[PDB]
Amino acid sequence: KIRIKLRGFDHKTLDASAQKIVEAARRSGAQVSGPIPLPTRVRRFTVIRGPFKHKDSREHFELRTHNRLVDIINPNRKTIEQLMTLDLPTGVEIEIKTV
Amino acid sequence: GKGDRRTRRGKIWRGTYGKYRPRKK
Amino acid sequence: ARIAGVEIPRNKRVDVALTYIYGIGKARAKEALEKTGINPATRVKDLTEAEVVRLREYVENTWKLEGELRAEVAANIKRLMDIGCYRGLRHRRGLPVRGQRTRTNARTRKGPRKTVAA
Amino acid sequence: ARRRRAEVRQLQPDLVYGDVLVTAFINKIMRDGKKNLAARIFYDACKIIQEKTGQEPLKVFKQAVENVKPRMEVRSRRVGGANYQVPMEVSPRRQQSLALRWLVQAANQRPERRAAVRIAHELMDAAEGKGGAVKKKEDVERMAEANRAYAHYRW
Amino acid sequence: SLKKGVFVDDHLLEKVLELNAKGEKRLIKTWSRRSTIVPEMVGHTIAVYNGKQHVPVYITENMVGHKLGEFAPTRTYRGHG
Amino acid sequence: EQYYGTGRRKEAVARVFLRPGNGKVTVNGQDFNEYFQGLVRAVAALEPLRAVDALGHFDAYITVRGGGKSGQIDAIKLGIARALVQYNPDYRAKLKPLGFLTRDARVVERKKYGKHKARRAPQYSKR
Amino acid sequence: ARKALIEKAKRTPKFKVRAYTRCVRCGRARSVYRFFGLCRICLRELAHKGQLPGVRKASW
RNA sequence: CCGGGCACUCUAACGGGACUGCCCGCGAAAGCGGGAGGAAGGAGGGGACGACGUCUGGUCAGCAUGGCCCUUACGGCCUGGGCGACACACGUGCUACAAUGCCCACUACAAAGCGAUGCCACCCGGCAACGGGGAGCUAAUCGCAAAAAGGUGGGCCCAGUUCGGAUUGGGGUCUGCAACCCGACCCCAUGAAGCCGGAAUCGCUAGUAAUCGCGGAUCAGCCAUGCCGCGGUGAAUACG
Ligand SMILES: [Mg+2]
Ligand SMILES: [Mg+2]
Ligand SMILES: [Mg+2]
Ligand SMILES: [Mg+2]
Ligand SMILES: [Mg+2]
Ligand SMILES: [Mg+2]
Ligand SMILES: [Mg+2]
Ligand SMILES: [Mg+2]
Ligand SMILES: [Mg+2]
Ligand SMILES: [Mg+2]
Ligand SMILES: [Mg+2]
Ligand SMILES: [Mg+2]
Ligand SMILES: [Mg+2]
Ligand SMILES: [Mg+2]
Ligand SMILES: [Mg+2]
Ligand SMILES: [Mg+2]
Ligand SMILES: [Mg+2]
Ligand SMILES: [Mg+2]
Ligand SMILES: [Mg+2]
Ligand SMILES: [Mg+2]
Ligand SMILES: [Mg+2]
Ligand SMILES: [Mg+2]
Ligand SMILES: [Mg+2]
Ligand SMILES: [Zn+2]
Repeated sequence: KIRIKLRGFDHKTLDASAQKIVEAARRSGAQVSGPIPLPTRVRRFTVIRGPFKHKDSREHFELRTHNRLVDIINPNRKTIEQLMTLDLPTGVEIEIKTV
Repeated sequence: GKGDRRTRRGKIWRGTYGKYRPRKK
Repeated sequence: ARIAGVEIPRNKRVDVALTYIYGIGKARAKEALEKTGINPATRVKDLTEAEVVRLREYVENTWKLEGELRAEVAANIKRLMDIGCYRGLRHRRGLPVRGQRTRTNARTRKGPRKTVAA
Repeated sequence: ARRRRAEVRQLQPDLVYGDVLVTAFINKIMRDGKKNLAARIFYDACKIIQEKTGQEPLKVFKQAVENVKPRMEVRSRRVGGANYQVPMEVSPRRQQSLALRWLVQAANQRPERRAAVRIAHELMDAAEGKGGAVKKKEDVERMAEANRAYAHYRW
Repeated sequence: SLKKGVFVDDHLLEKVLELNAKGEKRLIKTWSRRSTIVPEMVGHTIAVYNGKQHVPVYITENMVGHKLGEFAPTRTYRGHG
Repeated sequence: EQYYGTGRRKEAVARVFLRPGNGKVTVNGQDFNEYFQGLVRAVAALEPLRAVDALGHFDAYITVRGGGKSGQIDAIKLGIARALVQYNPDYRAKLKPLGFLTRDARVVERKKYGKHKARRAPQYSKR
Repeated sequence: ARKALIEKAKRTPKFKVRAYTRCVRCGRARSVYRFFGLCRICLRELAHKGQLPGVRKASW
């Protein structure tokens, strides 16, 4: 019943992150249903490419919020302590709730 | 057509709602 | 037959022919049709000389129409002019009264273009 | 078409009469991309070739098409001296399209208020020969008649 | 428009309400063209400002709902040639 | 107990279920000719049926979503195309020459900065 | 923009309608992305050096 | 909707997959044609990507920056105005001139993005804009949301018109310290020019051009018909 919301701007790190938590749960305790990608929410910035006036010829960029979900059913207190101090993320974000 | 705000099509075009384009669903 | 002023509409429809009266149309029309409980889909060609006076008496009396109406709008503007107000100047000079832009086409209120040299 | 021989757009056959020359006709009735409206017109026309005439409307169509197919035309060509007007035969592909075009254009010119009634008569008249769309077909062949002098400058 | 509203700047609204019960009425320059006019403004002479200078305007009963900057125009014209 | 195929044209995706029956067709909980009523090209959605000679041999339960009605129709077409190639896949023999076995890779081309509709370019000036 | 101008932007009070966003790199008033607080030239500039997180030039 | 499963659709990461690698023909090879493959070919379709350089190209008003120049002002604050001026002239556009069309009613099928200083279902008030109330959502989980053309049904009957809605009159809604100059929107009235446009001239080769709606950035609000994008339906035609 305890669920983790994963977000990050790079999926090369975001994937390799949720994948550690999978075995920081599976190996260390009760069942956790496999990583599900939530669709990616895209902020996009399209912009005039030069300083002055050339309205045609824009460059555009985007910023990717990728979402990845993993659910946990049954608590073990070796899971939790692994899920407390054993943290090895960087530019990833993590969230947990009991609902 | 798309310019008469007194019609469905007009309203839709301008993106508004009213007596001629009630908000209902 | 004739409604306020002279203004005889005919054939067509009743709800439609009513627009041809000045001060009236669409809404004000389908209004007076169920307010006299008259069928709008019917043609002004045929209808009871009763529901004709039903229909005339209502309209002519409900709201003000072509004669006294135009006379009022005339007087509104006269008032707006000569009071000296800015709405009134753009009536005086025949230029567009509500915002817009006169560097280019005001043509509806400006007349046809009258060209000159460069 | 500088490099290519520019291959031909190949059309999916009709649903009802099961025919290419129809869909190809249908397209030409289509204003602003509405295929629905187009066949719902053309079809409503064949309805009119029915209660009115005792023929079999597709069969008329193939005929009115053949009646409106221009046999020779006049294309411009640039030579030493002036730019000319030279008679040559129309390609099979071309008469096809030319015929298809004229039918619709003439059709839409007839005064009848509904659309399908215009294609009705025009397809009728064209088949029966008196069509305004056939007038055009002729008027072209005549042009290539009158210019038979320049007939030796063809490619 | 406004309605729960009818905004008038209070700079002058003082000197107006004041020139009613003082007993005296005379010439008042303001910058507030955003405000509305009347009822106690009537009979009073107010100088509005067009961006250039203060313009005298006589005030009467049919000037009612109108902003003050209506009777003091912002531009100069007199045609072209 | 039943036969299935997948097809999609242009953002519309089709789930096709085939069990033999009278020839009834259902489309997203609807009779075919109610949902597609009033659309001319509707009947070409199931082409390979008559092209395989199976007439009233199969019924159809079909779910479909995305795109639009008339490109959904070429989507369903690929369902019946890959379903009828499931039951006795000798039906590839004449299906593919009819073309019924390919996906239309043709989709809306995007838009380009400086253009207008993605090819259509703004009017030229010179003066 | 000028200095007194790049300042007055930040002095936000008096009638909150007047606060206008401005580039925190330039001073540039025009075309300032809410998100970055950058103007359009700087967003292109920083994004190119990588100094905009998870911001990469798109294509499709 | 519940149980249940995720099988499918999908969501999103990782691969696979076509390389003229196979057959016949040509050919000295490279390559070209042609066939069978296959979801796909002959660089599959579309991006992103722009050689040495040219235009003493553009930009000292994004920024940086040498030089020159002002210092109770060429700096600095404000109130109000102007950038919105109108005899005219040009570019880019939007809406049309109608019956493959207009209107009203019912009925369907998208994609991409946005939103808990916001998006606001739903109930009431109001013709309506909108206003009261007020639940859910840090959001594949609630909301923007109705997609529209299409479909069906009925109406208009060729008329400067149920076409077209420019101008103007009165009445209001909202934002905002404030809408005279200069806001957008709703309603009643008003209904102009316009019956496919002189010489001339633009775009587009396919899921393109037409045509139909939808989202976002900026943003209080908006003069957006603009711009960057999304999908729906979907032609014509290339002899040369
Ligand atoms: Mg109308
Ligand atoms: Mg102006
Ligand atoms: Mg997809
Ligand atoms: Mg441009
Ligand atoms: Mg498109
Ligand atoms: Mg240019
Ligand atoms: Mg602002
Ligand atoms: Mg700004
Ligand atoms: Mg092959
Ligand atoms: Mg090659
Ligand atoms: Mg390259
Ligand atoms: Mg500088
Ligand atoms: Mg200064
Ligand atoms: Mg100032
Ligand atoms: Mg300007
Ligand atoms: Mg425009
Ligand atoms: Mg006229
Ligand atoms: Mg103003
Ligand atoms: Mg006409
Ligand atoms: Mg023109
Ligand atoms: Mg090309
Ligand atoms: Mg906005
Ligand atoms: Mg828009
Ligand atoms: Zn900047």
